Amino acid sequence: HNLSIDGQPLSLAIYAEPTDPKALLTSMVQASQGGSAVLPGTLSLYRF
Amino acid sequence: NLAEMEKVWLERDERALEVTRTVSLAQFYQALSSDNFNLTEKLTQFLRE
Repeated sequence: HNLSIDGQPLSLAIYAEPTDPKALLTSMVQASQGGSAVLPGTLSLYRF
Repeated sequence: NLAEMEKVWLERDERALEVTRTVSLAQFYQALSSDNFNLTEKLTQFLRE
């Protein structure tokens, strides 16, 4: 199994180091919005 | 609340018919159906006694 007489390994291992931290972002979300509608107006008694 | 009051006043405002009535008390008293009398006669009587 390729060890020393004392049992120490004779090969150096590797691990393929994990790939960095991860950055997370947020965004503003807008939805369709409407406006008010108008109704017929009354006739007051006073002048303009 | 004041704005609501003003709005209801404006929406229910109306120009009123302006009428005049002339009421002569002597004629009104004489024309009474049940309990009538004469204004001048009764006044003169109540003044003399």
